[PDB]
Formats: sequence, structure tokens, C-alpha cells
Amino acid sequence: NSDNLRLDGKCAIITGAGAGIGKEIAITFATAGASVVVSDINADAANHVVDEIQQLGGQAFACRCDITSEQELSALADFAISKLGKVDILVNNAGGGGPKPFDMPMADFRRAYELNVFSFFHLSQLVAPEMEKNGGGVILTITSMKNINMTSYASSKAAASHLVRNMAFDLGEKNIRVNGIAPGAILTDALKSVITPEIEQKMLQHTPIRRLGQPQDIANAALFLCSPAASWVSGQILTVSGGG
Amino acid sequence: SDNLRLDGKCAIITGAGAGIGKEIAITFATAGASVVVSDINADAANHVVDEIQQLGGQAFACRCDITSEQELSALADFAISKLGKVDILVNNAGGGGPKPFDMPMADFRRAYELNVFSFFHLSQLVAPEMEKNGGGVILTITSMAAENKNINMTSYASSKAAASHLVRNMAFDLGEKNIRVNGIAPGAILTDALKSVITPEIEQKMLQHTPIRRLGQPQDIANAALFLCSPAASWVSGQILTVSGGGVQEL
Amino acid sequence: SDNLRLDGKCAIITGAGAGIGKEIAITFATAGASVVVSDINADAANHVVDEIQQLGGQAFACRCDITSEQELSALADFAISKLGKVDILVNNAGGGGPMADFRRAYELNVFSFFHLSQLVAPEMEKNGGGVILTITSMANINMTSYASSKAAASHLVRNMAFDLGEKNIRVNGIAPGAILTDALKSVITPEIEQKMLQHTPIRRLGQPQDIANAALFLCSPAASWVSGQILTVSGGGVQ
Amino acid sequence: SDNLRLDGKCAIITGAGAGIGKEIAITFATAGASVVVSDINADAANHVVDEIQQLGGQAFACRCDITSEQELSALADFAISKLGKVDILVNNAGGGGPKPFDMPMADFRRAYELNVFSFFHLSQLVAPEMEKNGGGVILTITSMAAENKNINMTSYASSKAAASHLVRNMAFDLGEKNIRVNGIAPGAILTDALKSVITPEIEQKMLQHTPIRRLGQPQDIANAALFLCSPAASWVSGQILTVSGGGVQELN
Repeated sequence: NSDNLRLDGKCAIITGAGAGIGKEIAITFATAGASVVVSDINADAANHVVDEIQQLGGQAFACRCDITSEQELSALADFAISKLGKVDILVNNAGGGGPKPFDMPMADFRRAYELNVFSFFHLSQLVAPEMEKNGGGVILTITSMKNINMTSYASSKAAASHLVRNMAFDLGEKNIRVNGIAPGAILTDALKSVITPEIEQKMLQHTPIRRLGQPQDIANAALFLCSPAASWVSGQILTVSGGG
Repeated sequence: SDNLRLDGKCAIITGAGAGIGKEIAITFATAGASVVVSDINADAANHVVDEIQQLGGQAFACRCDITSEQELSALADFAISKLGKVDILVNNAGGGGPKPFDMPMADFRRAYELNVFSFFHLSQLVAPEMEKNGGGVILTITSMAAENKNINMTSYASSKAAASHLVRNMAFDLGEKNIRVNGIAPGAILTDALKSVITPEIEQKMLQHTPIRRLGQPQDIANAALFLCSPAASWVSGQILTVSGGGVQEL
Repeated sequence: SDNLRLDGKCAIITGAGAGIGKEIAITFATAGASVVVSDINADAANHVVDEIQQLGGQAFACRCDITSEQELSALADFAISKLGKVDILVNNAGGGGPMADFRRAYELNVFSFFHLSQLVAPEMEKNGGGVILTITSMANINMTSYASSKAAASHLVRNMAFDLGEKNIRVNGIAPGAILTDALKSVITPEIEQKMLQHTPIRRLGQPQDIANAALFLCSPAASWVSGQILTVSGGGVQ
Repeated sequence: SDNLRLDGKCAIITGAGAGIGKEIAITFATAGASVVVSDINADAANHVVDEIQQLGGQAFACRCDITSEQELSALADFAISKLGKVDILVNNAGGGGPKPFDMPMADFRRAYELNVFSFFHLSQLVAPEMEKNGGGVILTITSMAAENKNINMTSYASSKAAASHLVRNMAFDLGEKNIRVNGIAPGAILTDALKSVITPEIEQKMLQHTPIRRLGQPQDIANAALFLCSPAASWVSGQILTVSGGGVQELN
């Protein structure tokens, strides 16, 4: 029930684990006893999160990967099985995302689909056979993060969400749970470089649920959903965004 | 491993006599919560309090019809008096199910009394009590009938869809008081009650569109309730988590 | 053309003495329906009958308090006396937007519509089909009562459609946004108004004509395979 | 008469050769619109242009492979040239269907080239032309798969859920230009295509969970398209109307 939120013996791939929400998923899962492949677009960023995990206990390995190359996604899977022996957990991060004008070049609209939909659907194809071997596992996508100037990322987030619901049918036969988190009003790095003394005091006037949560808030929900404690939770999208 | 423990924190669990609310009252108790156990039947409440004290936690029993506003005021008053405060409220008391379109209006209204009017009133009574100790967390057990459509479900589905939506609204309002509000839509739970009923032929039929192909246990739903009412869901509010192995189970 | 006409058909219409009800009443009369015009206030209902009669007869007035089951029932008996059959039912919630208070939203949006549907379906079954329509309340200030009631009523439609479908009766709902002429003046001001225009892509508020149009579509043979739909008429807004 | 006709309007209709998209162009042309009929086969759009012509309506054929951004740019400019304005865009062309989870990635990406990127680039093109007429309406034909939940449906369902959510995003971005954006999720339509495989026994399997016990006609969708693109929907934006008797119709 509190050992249900542990992952000892489990092996996890986390994409976009260099920084932000990905990073705390990787640290939270390692610290919960899982062997973890830390994957980012950026080799250096990957190795920094691994130093942080290794200096906490917990097994971790860095792998650079561009998630918009299939050859690269296969490399990650083949790497994961090479360093870990099996795969029980895939956590897939898109990356913040954020606003975009209607008249954006098509590439800029297509890019969101790689990050949030395509990469996620292919990595899920790469890891399902491994999971099935081991009598099951769990796949989890963290979608991008209020309705104007959002066609690319709101659109790609809704695709990924109904992809979760359907994947759960396809992969439930293999006893693989599929779910997603929609992260919300997160105090991210962006919003740190950009907050002045005068606003940190103005915000403290509001109640904790009316402010911003931390990436550890997404990380805690990710853990629960990928844990024995949620063994009958599938096709869910949990929005983790406080209450205004 | 401490943000999935409720040490100190004081919970009111309604309908905690049997099935889901019993299992939530016990999991909460064993995770450190002091637990007021409410049921329509004093006798069923006492069996669960006894059980929580054999296992080393602290629970008080309190008979309560959630359709009497005065009985709901007395339930809250009892919680403040034996625990000293309220941190958690698990709204499990509910009811109704398949009814024909031509039922009496009395029968249609009972659905709203059980699932809507009761829920809102108890939330509005405990809220001021939760602000004064710096906030709190409200959980309701809703139903998959709130998001599914079928013949003979007018009273039940509509009442539960209202409840599902009170979660979203209340989450906004009670945000100012630092209160979280969520719901759990449970799948088919293989409870003690059902385990009498269920032949191994019905099992096949219920799970025939359930991707994680087994029936639910009360523990599955109590695990979900533990997560949502714990500091690890401090950034989770206005949400309905469905636990049903990714499908629906007909009967 | 006449696939969006109501010639020879007989509509019951509540909340019809002002605002969205009145505009549906007149649209429907104009479309050829005989109309029972019910409002809480018998004066208001009576002016809408006389205005419909000046335009091209076939309207009848019936004071109804929709929160009392006897009043609901007399309006259903009164409606069968004057019209002979019922083909179309349009329930119009009496909710502006902003416990016994909490319950009133459920009387208007939920318990009135269901019970009126219960009285009127036996008549619709008898004549081999029909159509029922709810206008939900225009319903963040004291709207938790109206948003919950609106959500109930909306899923009532989705479910109630299965029940009445066997009887060849289609069920739908319109969930209207911020809509003027009617006594919204009450609280609108110039500040609260402009706060609605910034989150409405189509920069204008609704007229009652916006709903009555949708209402005519959903209640005509043009929408004869539409059931269990809530149509949002919000100029692009979100709820 | 007044609020539900298209006299003086100029429609581009994609996938217009058969089924739902053919009956949208015929009902639109009858409502008084000028109509650019587009299918992937110029012969298809033409047959339909002849059906329209033989009923009093001005129409024109411009073929388009919606998957190519250049034939998309060719269709846009043809309709500008032929009609003068673009007041209305009915997005109907698109494919995909059930495929297994272990599908080639090329099959998965194609569903997006068919059901999303097409819908969006073509909107990117007609939106400015619509702006300088004082507004317009865009309609897309989505799918109940965008809401429904089943096996072997990943490429189709996800992709259709993008098109459907696009609808409420484009409503916000184009409302400034006074453009309305809507969609319809059609039930099982007894098009000629379907009437040629239908058994008076699979009808029964499909009507099972279906409150108004009949399959649709392309007229049911065309009627709906006409409301949503007529000025009787002048204040309807960011909405999906599902037309399917209040049920889901399954081969399952």
C-alpha cells in the first residue's frame, strides 16, 4: 500500500528526462527502486540527471536520443534491453510545448505531432514485445501543457489522449496498462527566471492550490499510475493542474 | 515514502459499513488517519471500528442517513468533537441504478437526494472546518453511469453526472479555502456481496470488453482513494479517476 | 425548404412569455406549428399569443409554474384539449446565470423537463413519434448550482434518448451562452459584458434568435436522425 | 427561406465525389451556393458537377490530393479564380480505418496526413481569403471513433480526435476574422457504397444500440452541414454535432 508505491526489480525508460518534469520522473522512479534509462535530446543533460540519481543510490544509465527518428527510438529500446535485461515501464515526456500562431509554417505544426503523438506511439511499439515477455508492464505519456494560439499542441494533446484510451484495448491483452498525465500550472524553470520579488509575495496571498505546483507533483502522480497500487487503472488521462 | 501517509489527519468516510467505503476506512486508518466511520446502520459501522482498533488505528462510529440535513450537521459536529478537526472527507454513501423512464417522480428525486443534495450539503458543512486547519481534501465515489449512455438509466446516470460535475465546480470555489475535490468512478468490484452472486460464466461476460481482463478488488479503489487524499496528490483537484481496467463491465 | 417547417405539428413551449421561450414560440408559429405558450406570468404568456395571432394565428396561453407537478400536469391536459395531439416539446429553464437555492436550479433544469417528458411521451408514442428539446439555463459566481444541474440535464438527454427512442421520440438539448434582449440587463453592466466578448471568438453576444434557429433545426425533419445531442450556441465559448 | 439558404456564397467541398461529400455539394448548390467540387479523381468531381448543373446550380471540378501541400495550394487558387470569394469550406476527404497496433509507422502517419494536416493547411489557405469577405464558415466531417474506445483503432481514432479538437482551437483563432469552425461526426450512412454490401441482417447488428432504429441517409449529414454553414448558425462555433440516431452503429 506504501510498498505499492515502490518499483524495486522494475526497469523504466524515461524520455525528455534531461530537465523539468521528465527529470523528476526519472529521479522519483530511481529513488523508488527502479532501474532507469534517462533519455534526453541532449547527452550532457542526460548524464547530469544520472549523476544526480547515482549520487542518491538508484541505478540509472544515460542515452542521447532524438525521439523524431525511428532508427534512434529503436537504438534506445535496444540500449534499454542491453543495460537493463527487460522493460516493465515506459514514461514518455513531450516537453512543455506552449503557444503558436494559426499561420505557423506546417513543419512547426507537424513538430508537436512528433513530440506528443508519433515518437510516443512508436516507442510504445518498440517496448510492448519486451513487456509481454515478462508477463506485462505499464506505458505512460506526459502530454504538453487557455484556448487561443494553441492549434498544434492542444490538437496533438487530444490525439495522444484518445490514443491512450485505444492503446489500452490493443495492449491490455498483453497485460500492459496505458495512461497519461496532463500537467497544468507548474512552476517551471521558464517561470523562475521570470518571477520577481513583488509576485512571489502577491501569489503567497492566495491559498497553496491557487498558486503553482512543482514538477514533483507530476512525478508523484506518474509514480502512482506506474505502481502496483494502480494495477487496475488503464486508459486514464489524469490532469494535474491544481484548482485555478 | 511519507507523502502517501495520513499521520495526524482526520477523515470522515460515509457509507463505510461494507464494500468500498469499508476498505477505504481501513486503508486510511492503517495509513495513520484517525477515522470517523459513518453508515446508515450503527451495527455495520461498529464492526469496521472494532476491526480498525484490532489493527492499531483510531476510529469512532456514527450512524447517519445522508438524506437528513440535521443528521449531516450532527455527523460533522461528531467529527469535530472526537477528532478535533477534519482534513479528509470520503463521500461514499450514494445509490440508485436501473429504473424505467415511467418511474414515479418520488423515485427520480431519491437519486438526487442520495447522489447530489447529500454530497453538496456535507461538503459545505465540512469546508469551513477544513479552512481553519489550513485546508483539506474532499473525495466522492461517482459512477461510470455519469459518462455512459443506456436505456433505463435516467435517474441514476443524470444524478451521478451532476455529482461528477459538483467535483469540478466545488474544486474551483473551495480552492480559496485550499481544499481539493476529486471523484473515483469504480469498475465492477468483486466485493464480499458480489462474490456470493457471481458465477464463473458471468465473470466472462462482464470482462469481455475489459482490457486488463480481471474484476476489480476493493483494494484497487482504496489505493486510488489513498493517492488522491494524500499529499502526493496536492496538485490534483477537479478530477474523476476511472478505475475499471480500461473498460466498462455490463450486468 | 419545407424540410425545416412545422406545418400541421403541435408544440408545447414553457418559459415562453419572454426571452428565449418567446423567440422559439414565434419562430415555431411562423414555421406553421400550433403553439401552447406557457409562462409563470399569465399576462406575458397572453401578449405572446396575441403577437403570434397578429402574425398568423394558432397559439394558446397556459399559466404554468413548472416547479409544481400538478401545474405541469394541467398544462399537459390543457395542451391536449386545445391541440388534440403533441408532436414537439420545448422545455425552457428559468435560469439567468448568477440549499433551497441549490435545489431551485434542479427543479427548472432537471425535474420539470423529466416530468414534462413523462406526461407528453405517452401522447407522442400514440401518434407514432415526436421530439423533445431542453434549453438548459444560460449558466464563476453562484453558478455551481446551475452548472451541476445543466450537467445532469445534459446527460439526462443522452440517456433519456435511449428510453424514448423505442417510442420513435428524438431528444436533444441546447446549452445557450450569454444572450441579451431578456432581463440580463439586471447585472450585465459594461465591464462584465466586455469580459464575455474577450473569451467569445465571434465578437458579439447572442440574440434569442440564435437559439430559436438551432431549436427549429433540432425539432424539424431536417434533424430526424439527431438524438442525445446537446448543441452549445456560445459564439465559440467554452463551459 | 431566409436564414437557411446560401444565395451568393462560394463553397469549396473536399472528398465531394461520393457519399456524404457528394450530397453536401448537391444540397449546398440547391441552397443557392456556388460550389467547387473536389475529389482525388477529376472524373468524380465532374459527374457531380453535371448532377448539380442539371438542377440549376453553378459548380466546378478541381481535383486535389489533400496529402500534398501544392495540390492544396492549387485547389485554393482555382476556387478564388472560379468563384471570386471563398465563404465556406467543407472538409470531408480523408481515409484511414481499423489497423492493428503493430502497424507500419507509414500507415499510422498517413492517417494524420489524411485526417489532420490536410484539414489544417487547407484552413490555413482559405482563412485569409475568408477574412477579406468579412467572415466565413469552415466545416469538417470527423468520426464517432474520435469519442469511441476499442481495439485495432489507434491510427483512425487518435487522428480523428485531432481533427475534432482542432475544431474548437480554430474557432478561437478565426473568430477575430469572424470565421465559424464546426464539425459533424456521422453515424453509419446508407450511401450507395454501403447499400452494395448491406444484408437485411447486418443492418440489425448495427441498429442494436441505436435509439432511432434506422441507418442514416447522406441527406441527414447534408441537412446538418447546411444548418451549420447557413447564417441560422451565425453564433455556432467550436462544436461537433453527432448525427447517428443517439447511438453507436457497430459491426462489433
